[PDB]
Amino acid sequence: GSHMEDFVRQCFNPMIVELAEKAMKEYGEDPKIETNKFAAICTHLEVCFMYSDGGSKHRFEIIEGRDRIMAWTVVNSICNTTGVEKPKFLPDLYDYKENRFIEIGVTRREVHIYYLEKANKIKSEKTHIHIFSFTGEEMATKADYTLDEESRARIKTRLFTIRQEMASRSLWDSFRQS
Ligand SMILES: [Mn+2]
Ligand SMILES: [Mn+2]
Repeated sequence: GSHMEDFVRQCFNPMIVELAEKAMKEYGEDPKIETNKFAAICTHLEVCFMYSDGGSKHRFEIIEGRDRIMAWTVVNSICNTTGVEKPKFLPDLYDYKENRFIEIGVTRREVHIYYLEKANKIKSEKTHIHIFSFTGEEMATKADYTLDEESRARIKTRLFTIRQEMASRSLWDSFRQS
């Protein structure tokens, strides 16, 4: 009977929450028990969807959201079609304009330690990394932020509004520490 859950349900649009429930249950975690992961997964989802919305109509292939096996199917097809090494871990998008997988991150710490953590998690150099924070800062690999400043700004505004909403419901600190 958690209220982080009711907040996540009133804050994100129903297809985000449906996909997040799908993705957490697929990895054996309960949205109703670990509600703060739930919130994080909706946030990651929505940020990715805004990010794909940011380019031109054919620029991005979306990997997040899909079922793990079809996600790997599309990754495989992108590899065997483009000539890019199959990433060790499932990415988030593929940039046809820039010929590279994109890994998106949303951190409640700051830019840095998350960027280094993911970069050494991947450590295969090929796939692009792009992190945002709940405080408006951002970073992509090689200072190549991929999108134009206004789309990324829209993302940051959304992230800070979510932070504000959680804080006003006093859920922000608990979300921050985990
Ligand atoms: Mn992912
Ligand atoms: Mn990601």
